[PDB]
Amino acid sequence: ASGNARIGKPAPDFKATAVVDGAFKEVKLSDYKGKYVVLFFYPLDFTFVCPTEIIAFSNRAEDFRKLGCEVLGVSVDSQFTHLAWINTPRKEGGLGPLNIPLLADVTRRLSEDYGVLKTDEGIAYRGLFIIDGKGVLRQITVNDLPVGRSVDEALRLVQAFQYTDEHGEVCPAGWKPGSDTIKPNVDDSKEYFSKHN
Amino acid sequence: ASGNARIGKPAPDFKATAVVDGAFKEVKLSDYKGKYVVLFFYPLDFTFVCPTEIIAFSNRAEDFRKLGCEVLGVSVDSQFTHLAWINTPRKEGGLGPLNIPLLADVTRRLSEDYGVLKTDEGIAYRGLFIIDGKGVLRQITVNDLPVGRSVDEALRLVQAFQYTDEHGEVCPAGWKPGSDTIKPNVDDSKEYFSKHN
Amino acid sequence: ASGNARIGKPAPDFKATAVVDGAFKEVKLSDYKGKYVVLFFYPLDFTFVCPTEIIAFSNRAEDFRKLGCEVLGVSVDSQFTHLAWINTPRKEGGLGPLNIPLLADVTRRLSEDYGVLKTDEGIAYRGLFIIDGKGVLRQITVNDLPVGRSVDEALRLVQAFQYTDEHGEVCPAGWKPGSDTIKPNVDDSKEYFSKHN
Amino acid sequence: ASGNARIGKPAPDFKATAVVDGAFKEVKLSDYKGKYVVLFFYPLDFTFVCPTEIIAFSNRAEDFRKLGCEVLGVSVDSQFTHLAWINTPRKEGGLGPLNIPLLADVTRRLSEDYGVLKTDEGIAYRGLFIIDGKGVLRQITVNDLPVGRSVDEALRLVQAFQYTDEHGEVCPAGWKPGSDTIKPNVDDSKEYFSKHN
Amino acid sequence: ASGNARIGKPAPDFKATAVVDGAFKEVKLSDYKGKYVVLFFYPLDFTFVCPTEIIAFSNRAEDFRKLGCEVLGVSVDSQFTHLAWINTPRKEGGLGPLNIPLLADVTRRLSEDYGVLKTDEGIAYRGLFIIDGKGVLRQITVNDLPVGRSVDEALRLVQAFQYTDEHGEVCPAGWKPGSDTIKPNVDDSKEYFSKHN
Amino acid sequence: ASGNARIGKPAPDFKATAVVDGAFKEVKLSDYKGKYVVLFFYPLDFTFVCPTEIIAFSNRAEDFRKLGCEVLGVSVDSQFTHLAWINTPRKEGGLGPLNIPLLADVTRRLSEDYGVLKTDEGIAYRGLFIIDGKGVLRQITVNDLPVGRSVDEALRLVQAFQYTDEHGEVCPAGWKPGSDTIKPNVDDSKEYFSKHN
Amino acid sequence: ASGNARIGKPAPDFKATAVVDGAFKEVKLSDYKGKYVVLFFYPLDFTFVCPTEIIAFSNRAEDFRKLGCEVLGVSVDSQFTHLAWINTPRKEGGLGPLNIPLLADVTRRLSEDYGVLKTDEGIAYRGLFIIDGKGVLRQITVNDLPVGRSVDEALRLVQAFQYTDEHGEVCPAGWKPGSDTIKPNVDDSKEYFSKHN
Amino acid sequence: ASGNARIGKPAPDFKATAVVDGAFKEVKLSDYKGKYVVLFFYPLDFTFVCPTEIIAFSNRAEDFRKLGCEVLGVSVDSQFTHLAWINTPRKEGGLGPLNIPLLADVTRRLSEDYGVLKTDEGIAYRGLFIIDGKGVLRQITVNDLPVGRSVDEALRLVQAFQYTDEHGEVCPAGWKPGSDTIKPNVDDSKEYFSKHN
Amino acid sequence: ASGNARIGKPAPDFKATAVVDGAFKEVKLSDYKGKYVVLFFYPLDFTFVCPTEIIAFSNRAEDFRKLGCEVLGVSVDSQFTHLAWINTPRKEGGLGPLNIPLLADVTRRLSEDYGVLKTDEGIAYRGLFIIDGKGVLRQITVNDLPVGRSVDEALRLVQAFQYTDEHGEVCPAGWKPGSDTIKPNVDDSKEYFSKHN
Amino acid sequence: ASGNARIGKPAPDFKATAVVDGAFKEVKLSDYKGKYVVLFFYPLDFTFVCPTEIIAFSNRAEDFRKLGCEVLGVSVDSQFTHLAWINTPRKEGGLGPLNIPLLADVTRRLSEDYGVLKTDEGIAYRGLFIIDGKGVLRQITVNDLPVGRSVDEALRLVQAFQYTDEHGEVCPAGWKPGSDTIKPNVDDSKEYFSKHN
Repeated sequence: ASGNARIGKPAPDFKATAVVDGAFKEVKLSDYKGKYVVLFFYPLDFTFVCPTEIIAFSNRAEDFRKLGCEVLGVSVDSQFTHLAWINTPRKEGGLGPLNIPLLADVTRRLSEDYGVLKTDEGIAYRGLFIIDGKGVLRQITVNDLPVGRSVDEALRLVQAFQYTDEHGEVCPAGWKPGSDTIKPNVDDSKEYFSKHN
Repeated sequence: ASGNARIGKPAPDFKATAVVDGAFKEVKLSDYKGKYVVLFFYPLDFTFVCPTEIIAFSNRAEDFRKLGCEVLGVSVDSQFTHLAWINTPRKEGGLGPLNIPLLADVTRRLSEDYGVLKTDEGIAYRGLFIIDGKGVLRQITVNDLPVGRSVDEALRLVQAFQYTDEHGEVCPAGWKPGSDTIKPNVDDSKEYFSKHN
Repeated sequence: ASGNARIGKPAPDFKATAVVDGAFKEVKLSDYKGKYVVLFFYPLDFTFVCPTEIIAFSNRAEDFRKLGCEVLGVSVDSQFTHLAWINTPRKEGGLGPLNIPLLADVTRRLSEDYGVLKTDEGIAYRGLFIIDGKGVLRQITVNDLPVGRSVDEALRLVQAFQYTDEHGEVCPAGWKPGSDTIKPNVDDSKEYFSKHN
Repeated sequence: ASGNARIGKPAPDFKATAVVDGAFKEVKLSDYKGKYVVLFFYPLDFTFVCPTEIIAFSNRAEDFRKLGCEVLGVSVDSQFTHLAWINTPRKEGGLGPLNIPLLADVTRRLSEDYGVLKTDEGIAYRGLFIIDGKGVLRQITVNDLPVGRSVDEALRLVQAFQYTDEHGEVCPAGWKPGSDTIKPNVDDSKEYFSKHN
Repeated sequence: ASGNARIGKPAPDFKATAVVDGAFKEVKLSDYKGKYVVLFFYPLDFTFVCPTEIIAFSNRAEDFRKLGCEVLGVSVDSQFTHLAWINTPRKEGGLGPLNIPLLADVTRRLSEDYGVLKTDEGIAYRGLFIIDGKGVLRQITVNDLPVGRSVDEALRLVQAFQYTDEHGEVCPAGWKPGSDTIKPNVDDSKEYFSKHN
Repeated sequence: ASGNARIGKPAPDFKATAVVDGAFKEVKLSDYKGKYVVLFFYPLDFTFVCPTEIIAFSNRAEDFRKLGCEVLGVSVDSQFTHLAWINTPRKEGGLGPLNIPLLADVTRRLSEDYGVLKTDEGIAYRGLFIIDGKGVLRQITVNDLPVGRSVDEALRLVQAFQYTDEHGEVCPAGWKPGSDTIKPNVDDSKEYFSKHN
Repeated sequence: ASGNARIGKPAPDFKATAVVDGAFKEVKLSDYKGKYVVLFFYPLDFTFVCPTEIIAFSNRAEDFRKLGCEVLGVSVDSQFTHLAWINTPRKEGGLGPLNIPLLADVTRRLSEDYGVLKTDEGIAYRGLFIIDGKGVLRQITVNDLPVGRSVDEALRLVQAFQYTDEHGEVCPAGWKPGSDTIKPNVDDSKEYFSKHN
Repeated sequence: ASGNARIGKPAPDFKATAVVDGAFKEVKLSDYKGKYVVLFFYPLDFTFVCPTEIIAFSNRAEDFRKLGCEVLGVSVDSQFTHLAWINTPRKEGGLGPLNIPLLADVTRRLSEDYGVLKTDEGIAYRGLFIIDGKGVLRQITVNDLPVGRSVDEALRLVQAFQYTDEHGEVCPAGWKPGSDTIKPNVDDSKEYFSKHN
Repeated sequence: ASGNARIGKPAPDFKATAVVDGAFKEVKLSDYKGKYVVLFFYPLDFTFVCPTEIIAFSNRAEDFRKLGCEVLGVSVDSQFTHLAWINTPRKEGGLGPLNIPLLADVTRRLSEDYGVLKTDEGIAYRGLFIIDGKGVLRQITVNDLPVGRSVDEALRLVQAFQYTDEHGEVCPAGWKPGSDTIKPNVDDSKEYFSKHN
Repeated sequence: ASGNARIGKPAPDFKATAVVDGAFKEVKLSDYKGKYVVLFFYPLDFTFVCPTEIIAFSNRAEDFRKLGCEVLGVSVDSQFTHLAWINTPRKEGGLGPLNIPLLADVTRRLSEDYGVLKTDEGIAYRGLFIIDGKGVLRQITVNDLPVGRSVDEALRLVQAFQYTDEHGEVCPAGWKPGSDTIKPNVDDSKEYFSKHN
């Protein structure tokens, strides 16, 4: 309804200062050519749902990396606030040491380009975007602010997109690694349907 | 973020002819005021991922209705095609009997209003929208065509939004029934952060 | 009143996926250079006048091909629905095997370009167009939805346009093969008028 | 599809001077409320296909009148020229006495409103329009100039539209008085399909 | 007030099918380079003032031709109507054989370009235009419909414009061949003024 | 056809200071309601054709007034120049005493509104305009500068419009008082055509 | 407030037919390169203040020409009216023989370009313009109609501009040949201020 | 001709702070109803021509006041700068004591409304304006910067406009008190013309 | 000079969530009617110059409040970040307990309305604004990012504006309490200039 | 809020005649490349705050020059007014001899480009601008009219900007030469924060 995030088209380009390994660094979409990217927006540092999503993705960061997928978090806060929050203990609502980059969208350019800026408050909705290794947007998930996202579902979707890319079959509702897939033509699809009904 | 579909605003109204219990009936969003609605778009009748999503949501329709949530499926196909697909056995790639309405968006107004029309093919992307009982859009999920959605995650999200609606706490990453929630102010949030770190 | 179909001008170009001998194939107007084309739109797969028209044209298709004329059927339904309709027995309202292509106009571009889209429903009127081997539109017929067309009249019109094309005489009202024609100049036309009156 | 001519909408209003029983009289669409109207345009008085069409319709005008349908011809020529042509013997290419009104469209307003003006010559294409007793346009037929229309088919179409008007069944391809019709709903149409296949 | 007819400027180009000696022939303004042209428009074939004007000019056509002036008549009627009118005896309101071309302005371009189209009826006013041998418009005469023009006055004007062209003197009011002219400078003009007052 | 001068429509309004019987007086078109008006424009006081037309109209002014027609002359020169020219003897190229008003169009509004301003010189062409007693323009005559008009033809046209106004017959080519007219309907016109051919 | 006459900028270019020594001649601003020009407009030939201004300037024309300044008079009247007025005795309000050109601004271009047209009457105000030998406008004087200008003041201004041009001193209020001037710098102007106060 | 300054129309209103007998005071055009006003712009305080003009007008202010005319000087300088210049001795380039108001136009609205702003320096040209007791602009004088105006000519024009106001005669070139005027009609003007030639 | 910030006019209104004594509260400009406000923007929480300014104003807060002036800081960071910074010890670059409100401009509306947003970074320049008890902006100070402001000067300016508000005298360069002021009129100002020079 | 003065971008260029050492001279921004420039606007010569500001900056001009910074004053007054004010004793409210250029902004271009024109009075606000050797605007200070600026603070700011320019550390609140600066990065800034708290 706003922005440039269109499924099946080049994901909107982005460039931002990020906190990586406790220091500041530039991060560009072009750095991830050939890898999947999970780009997740959250509204505000030092709030409530947001730490739980950042910590859960960070904790699972290596599961995504094994599949060749990089997880990036972003909010409109600055890298200085991000680092203050990292340097805050998890028992006190902080992030502690982090295993994924935290990008600063201080100009709001990323949130606008991805169509997730809550304009009346100046903060990003809980938008998550899956981008494949060719740079194409494959998936858009946007939650209203009071409800966190699911790292498990994000991982399922990355796995499913990579599987369909690699084999040319399509993934049924609720597919997980090991589940049956469907050959996408009228005749061959009957192998799946005869078995599952 | 979807055409006129904006989180936190009234979801775009819709009116459509639907197949309901093997017969044709008009269905309107206003019919569901006071109830949650899961509205899911799918690209094409008589294809491959789409039946698996329609059947999965149909099979679990009652779980959503036990929560006061109605599930509605939508594609650009006509009601006559829908019915022909309902009348095709599941083993042959049909839908068989269905326990959810199947809306016909032959004018494409619904797909355009929700921002999910893949214009170059004239079909809807795999867009799912969660609308609360006040008619406000709370959640947007959109998949590229080869990967089906998760009925479980749809259910988790509806459970989560209903839980935050009633209790005024917020749901952390991965929340499900039985999970702790956070009191969204700085002092009261500490109860959650100390317990879980 | 809408669209680009103008008698005496190049017919609106079209390209569409079609069902041809039970398989999917791209069909485009340029495939027919040097042949007459009868392009007929119908509103909806799995309805009632439409199969009778499609079957009547399919059954006479060779009568057109002997004249070097190709008959093409088109609706806004997808090729998957077309195929399910072809695989439905005629006794049950299906098409059965067909001897003409059935084009899928899912984007509605063909129906818009030919001015036959019934916008408030998103379906094509019963528009039939006759295009000569030069690619020029020669005839427009458009019926409201409840009244089928006549295959006999379409064939007569093709015959008449081919005859005037080759001989430079003009075809009176009601002309069929074997009927007298008029030499369209003031002096030579008296041969017809004085004979037939 | 023609200028303001849209199937299923009110037919473009018209008012013209006509020759009626050898005298001048104004003719307007509103005169024919409660009756069907067949309005046929032709390009030029004192030419070749046109007299054969006007004569054929005039000869058969009572076959339309018995059905409550009025036939009206129209070209851009003036009523004075129409009267001259009526006063010319048919053996010399004239019309002789006529049993239908011949309208003068010297301003070209009718031709423009019905979308049949051939602009590079300033004459009407051979457009025929069937309007019902409620003034709604039901049918459009336009031929290129060298090929005359069929009075049989016009009559069949008038008969078809009146039959579906009165009985709410639909007319298959090639329908003629006495042929079977289809009840346009999924269950009741099976009567037709099983009997005819 | 409308059109492009401007005294002292190149007359608007025209190209028309005409009846010439009972046959059809293209006539273009450029055909007349080096000759004067009297182009007279009239409203309608088979009316009342029009034939008397056409016949009056046709009867006097050789008086203009002897001067190197060609007379051309034009109305919005077609060449087929013109010929029919020529083939009608003068006693019955016809033209009989004509000694001038009669141009068909069926597209109304000539009438619009000379600014004489009566828009509410689609017919030309009684406009007459004198064009010199360089193709420059010299004179505009336009009458309302009920009053015919004067061939005598049109001849006088052609003679006067040729006289001034050749001799560079100017023609007083009512000048006719044989009358005194004025040398158009202050001193030499007194030759005229002293004599006639 | 001149600026705002449209035959059949109210003549463009005008008001001007004029010389009338050697004094300055306001003249307005509304002064002549109920009377015919001949309005003639000429380019320049103290030139060559102009005095001959002014004197000729002045000399005949009573022939026009006996018909209830008022003759008005106009140029772009001021009333002081008009008066000086009236005070110049005709033997010297002056006007001498005048029997018609001479309007001063110093703003050029009259010439512009009547479409006769020769813009590259700022002077009016020899435009003459016949306006009826309803204020409706009936006739437009415009000569290039070197050739004077005919007062006899102006009088004939006034006589003819008044004759057709009062009797409802139309005036053939070259009609003068005493000449036959035509009854402008098909049947009654035969009286003239058979008498005169 | 209108036009293009701007002090310190090139005077608006002009070209006009003029009466010069009793004959017609083209006069253009570029003819006066290197000379001063006093260009004076007046409203109307054959009026009252204007002859007195024209005669005054003509009587003094040699005083200006001794200084290398050319005087030009202009009104909207034509050259024929100018000559008629020159040929009128001064005792009767005429100009008699003149020693300055009288330009005819019949298109009003000069008056519009110099911003002196009184639009409601179509005549020039009493505007006088001093142009130096480089073509730059130095002075603008405009009087309402009832009050004539002063030739002595125009002469004083020409002398003053020429003196400042040549000496680069500035001319105090009321300066005339022989009067002191001011050296326009702070230090050197004290020579003047101490002497005269 | 001056921005909004149009001869014969109400002079542009103005309101300004002014130095008046060495104190600050608001001065507005409406203060002078029923009195003539000579409003003169000059470019800059503490320059060279300007003080001679200001002083010359001040010295003659009672001369203008005995005629009911108020003189006002104006520049873009502030009232504080005006007062410093008044408090500067005349021998030093100052104004000494003054008998006329000195208006400050530091917004440049007066200079822009009177069309005398030299835009590339931000200072007024030497524009003088004569406004009559009814508020109507009668006279515009503008000098380029190096040449002062003439107080005697300003007084002459004030006298002349008051004389024509009072008596309804017009003032010939060079008119002063004691000179004859002209009765502005053709017949009474002969008294002046015969007497002075 | 800042976005909507114009000296002498009502300061741009603002409303924002702020940290006030360790808790969140809405702060609006209307809260301070009848009091002076020093509104200072800074670019980023958890950076370097910014904490020194915030602490310096916090430490001096009561000096301002004693004069009836309220000091307000603002940055684009959220109130959660502000509170985390306040809860950070000054020795680590935190703010510690603060005596002044810290406003959150997460929408950037305040920074835009005050014209201080550094667009390419999305952060506010070091803009300081002094607003009087009537809500009128009296002072704008904007620093580039590397250079902090002076609290001593802000206080001096508040005192200076308050003094001039009460006593209607004006404050020289470098005025501090106890310093002489100037009576702003020509005569009474000499008291000051003679004393101090 | 108006004009082009943007911190961190090239300062608006300027050109102007100034008084320098008692004489007139052109000054332009490009003259000061490689030097800091303090450009201060003031509203009016011969007023009250302004001289005290100009004298204070002139008295301390060598303090700035030693630092490679040039102080320039500017008001809308002309250079002749400036020189007169400079020639007025300071005891009289004059400037006396001056050690800084005073620029004349008579066209108001400088005040508009720097956005400090008080448009309703046409005079500059007390805007001061600090520009670095690269021409980049570094500081903006604008006071309402009744309060003078502080030369001490202007100098402190020049000193601060020069210091950060050369060393790349940032200047805390109130920094004066010899005060500690901050290294602008997270870790190195700790040296300052631990020392000073």
